[PDB]
Amino acid sequence: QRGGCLQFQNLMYRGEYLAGYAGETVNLRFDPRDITTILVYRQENNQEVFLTRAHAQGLETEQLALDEAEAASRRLRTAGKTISNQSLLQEVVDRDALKERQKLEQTVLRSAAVDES
Amino acid sequence: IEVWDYEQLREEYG
Amino acid sequence: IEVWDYEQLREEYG
Amino acid sequence: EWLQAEIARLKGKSIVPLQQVKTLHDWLDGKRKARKSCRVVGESRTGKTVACDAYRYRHKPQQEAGRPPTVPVVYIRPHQKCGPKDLFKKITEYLKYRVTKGTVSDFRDRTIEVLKGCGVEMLIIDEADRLKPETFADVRDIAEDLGIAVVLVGTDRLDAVIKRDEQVLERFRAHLRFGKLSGEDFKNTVEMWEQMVLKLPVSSNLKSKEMLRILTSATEGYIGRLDEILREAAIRSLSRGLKKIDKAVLQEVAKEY
Amino acid sequence: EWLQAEIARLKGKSIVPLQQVKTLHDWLDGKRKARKSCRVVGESRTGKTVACDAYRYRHKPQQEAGRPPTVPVVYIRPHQKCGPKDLFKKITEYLKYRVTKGTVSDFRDRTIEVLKGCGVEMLIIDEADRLKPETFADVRDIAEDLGIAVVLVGTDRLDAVIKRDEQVLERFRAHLRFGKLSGEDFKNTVEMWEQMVLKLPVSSNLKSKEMLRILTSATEGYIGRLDEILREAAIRSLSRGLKKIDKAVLQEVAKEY
DNA sequence: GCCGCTACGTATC
Ligand SMILES: Nc1ncnc2c1ncn2[C@@H]1O[C@H](COP(=O)(O)OP(=O)(O)OP(=O)(O)O)[C@@H](O)[C@H]1O
Ligand SMILES: Nc1ncnc2c1ncn2[C@@H]1O[C@H](COP(=O)(O)OP(=O)(O)OP(=O)(O)O)[C@@H](O)[C@H]1O
Ligand SMILES: [Mg+2]
Repeated sequence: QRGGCLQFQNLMYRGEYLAGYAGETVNLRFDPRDITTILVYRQENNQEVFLTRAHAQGLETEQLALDEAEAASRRLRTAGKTISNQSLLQEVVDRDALKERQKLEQTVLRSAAVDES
Repeated sequence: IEVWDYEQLREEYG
Repeated sequence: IEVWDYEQLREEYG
Repeated sequence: EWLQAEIARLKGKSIVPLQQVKTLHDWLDGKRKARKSCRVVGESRTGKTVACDAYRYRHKPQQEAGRPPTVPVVYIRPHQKCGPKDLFKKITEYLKYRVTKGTVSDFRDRTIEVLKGCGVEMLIIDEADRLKPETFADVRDIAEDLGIAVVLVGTDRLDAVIKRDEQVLERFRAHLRFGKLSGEDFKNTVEMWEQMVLKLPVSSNLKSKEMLRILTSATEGYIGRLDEILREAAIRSLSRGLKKIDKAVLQEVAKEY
Repeated sequence: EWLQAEIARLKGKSIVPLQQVKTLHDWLDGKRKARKSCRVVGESRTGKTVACDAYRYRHKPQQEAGRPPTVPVVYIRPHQKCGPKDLFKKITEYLKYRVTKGTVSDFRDRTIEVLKGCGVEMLIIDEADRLKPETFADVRDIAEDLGIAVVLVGTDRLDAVIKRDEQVLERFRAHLRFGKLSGEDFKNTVEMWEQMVLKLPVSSNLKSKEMLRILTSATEGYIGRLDEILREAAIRSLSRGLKKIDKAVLQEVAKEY
């Protein structure tokens, strides 16, 4: 979009050269464990070329997994509130802080992934 | 069609 | 910028 | 100052001839001529009190030289936990008599005298559910004994209160219900505010589909929200200097609801 | 003693300009001109009271001649299970009149007289949910009878009480909401506590990432915890003799939660 | 009239 912007999963992203390519099409490579950052590739000479590391504006200090942004978006849709990077983070941090078996499972699974680091 | 000021109705009253 | 002491606002208030 | 004159005007109030007011007056004339007691009910922003003030301010008191006034219609509004004395106190004051200290039966006797003296045909009690349960004995008595049509105005809680006394329920059985605007009727009414109430220097075209979606979701069909949303949007947009209401400025006011 | 002078500064209180306080004062100026009732909602440590007090300290009583004070904005706070006489009594005292023995109708008639003449435009009721359910009849009555905007301030529980009556829920719909600090807004606010409220001998640099992690987990974005954590840390720091806050001393204070 | 985000239908482990 004009203003060097990309929309994904309600999240809005800004990139270091991306305003040069408003109106163009880009292939976005992302990690479901951390969607705060998106790698942007574009077609040129019928090959992908790397462009830039776009970042969710105002979340550069913050980490969202895809299933959290998705659960926050579902809750946000049904809560009737507006779409924005923080608004989605706000709909995460209360459900984070406040349990449900999937979140309890995810905590033990996380503790194993921590021991992998 | 006629519309009334609520204060004119008060001023016109008994 | 000015930052107000809360007890001062009470002392100055009418 | 042309702006400040419109801000002083728009924060005011008006009465508009609408179908749900014309309907009430045709009905209340029927009850007044026939002397039949009844109730008017419906959700809290339908404008029942404005529809009853438009009735009280028609049918003006008649004056005859040195007689007490002939008063066809009385509208009173009780305070909370209204007792028998408070009802009688207010009816006496409304007919322009000062109430002197006495026992409940002195207030009862004087009230019956002034109702019969001023030739009252109809008594309208707003917010009827502020009445204490025993006072309805005195309201039934006024209606049994004098040729007076008592009209109770309230909302759906009034029925929850009337249904706790068989004597009131079987007397106040005839009723008219105030309803919400929809379809063509909400559409047509928005044009009446634009051209008869708001008085903005250029047409805001509030009845257009892109604007009716905004106004429908804001108002739910309540006439008491429609007047409130459209006065607040007019006050606000004039303080920014526009000659209209437009999509974004109306969505600013509606986002407060 | 230079240390004693500064310890007496930290245990005190102050009002800092912030975006939420500034938003509310713009919004309440819109409501005070429009004469439109509304309510302010939000979580219990967001600073709704300090934001309303800063609005009571604007719009000061204009004294003249031997007339009663002209008070544009009245702010009261009710006692628990507040009745109809308790509300009038506080309104009458805040306007600087003495209340004497009488009955309910007298407090009411007298309240309306002091609200007239003396120039009230807005009434702000804090902790609105201390009101007994019937008193809302008197709150609505004033708002409708006199050109006075009434503002109800409170927590989410207030709305749970309000939804228990349509008549009230519709006069007071418009609602501004107070939220929690996050992202850049929490970080920027931490610098204001350092450079305008604390003013420590040398700078603690609380905007640094490790101090922000400690503060974020401690405060959860509540301005009523940021004001509390940093005074507790700065008092400890100074009374132990430190020229600033540091990682371990702030973790000692935050571990109390 | 054109375009990122939701929602429903179908298939398989
Ligand atoms: N016919 C009308 N013409 C103009 N304005 C109207 C009309 N009806 C209602 N309004 C406006 O909408 C508001 C409706 O409030 P109103 O008191 O009439 O409703 P209500 O049914 O009496 O409320 P409640 O039942 O809770 O007492 C009024 O304040 C007025 O500004
Ligand atoms: N602008 C400000 N400057 C300084 N301190 C502030 C400011 N705003 C809020 N505070 C602090 O926030 C703390 C919370 O108290 P406050 O009453 O403001 O919260 P509250 O939301 O009103 O509480 P409650 O909801 O229970 O009434 C207080 O210690 C107050 O000093
Ligand atoms: Mg009414």
